[PDB]
Amino acid sequence: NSLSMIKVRLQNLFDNDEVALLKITCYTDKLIHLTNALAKAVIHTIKLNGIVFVHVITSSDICPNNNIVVKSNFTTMPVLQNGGYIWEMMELTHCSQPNGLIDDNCEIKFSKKLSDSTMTNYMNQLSELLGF
Amino acid sequence: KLLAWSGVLEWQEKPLTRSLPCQVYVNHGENLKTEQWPQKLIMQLIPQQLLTTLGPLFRNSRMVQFHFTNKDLESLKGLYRIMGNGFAGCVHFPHTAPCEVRVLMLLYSSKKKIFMGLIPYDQSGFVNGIRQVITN
Repeated sequence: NSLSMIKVRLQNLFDNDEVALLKITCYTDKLIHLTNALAKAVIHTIKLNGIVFVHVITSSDICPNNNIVVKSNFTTMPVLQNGGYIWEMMELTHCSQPNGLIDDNCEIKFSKKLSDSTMTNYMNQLSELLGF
Repeated sequence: KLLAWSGVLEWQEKPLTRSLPCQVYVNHGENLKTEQWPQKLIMQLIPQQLLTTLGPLFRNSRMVQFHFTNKDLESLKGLYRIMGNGFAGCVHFPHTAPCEVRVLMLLYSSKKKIFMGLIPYDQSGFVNGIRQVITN
């Protein structure tokens, strides 16, 4: 029943002036599993107007379920164009106290890095479909 | 919103082939020409993590909305789930002759519960983009 909140401070890999903060709340149950995932991960995002997908790519053994996130807030400075962004994790911070009202303004998707075989499968399959 | 097209979206799971009827809407103001489109579109789900570095090309896109006619909710709940886990739909337009629109990408927001279609203005650029991400 107890809620935690993690702050991930991010900077754009191609422009360190462009910065973001990701606030994630979870049940303290999984707080440790979550931090481990993030510790061993890259963060990418796709902005489509008011829709913000946050891709947490993990090397960690266990890849969390998306539902372990209760709320998630993504804020950037400045505002960014629609598109894709590769972020660097600058700082992780636990401030479990989730007293602050949180806008659920993004949706996090956890995943693993893709093997060369799976990647080859897609190459084969997309070549067939799109005809390249 | 304004209905622009209706037809079928053939989802090939490549684990077989689920076929789901759907409509494409554009905004009140918008105008799109769908008469040359086929009645059936073919889609394969890919991890949308792969789309990140196609960001600039995607941004130069027409955005449309897909609405599923819920004929088989069973099929749709599979789509909601996989796409919700972080899979986007690569949607091929079957043509034996050259037309304008050949591909769009379908993204699903679990929060907002909407399917967005992105139609690249640069169709050739995009397909070549896809290739260059997946090729090695």
